[PDB]
Amino acid sequence: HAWYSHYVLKFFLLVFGENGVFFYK
Repeated sequence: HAWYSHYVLKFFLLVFGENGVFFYK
């Protein structure tokens, strides 16, 4: 059972995604 496990994954994907999208030439 996990209802708040997607928030930590969705928020991380947004912050981790910008780290790669803002550093790939």
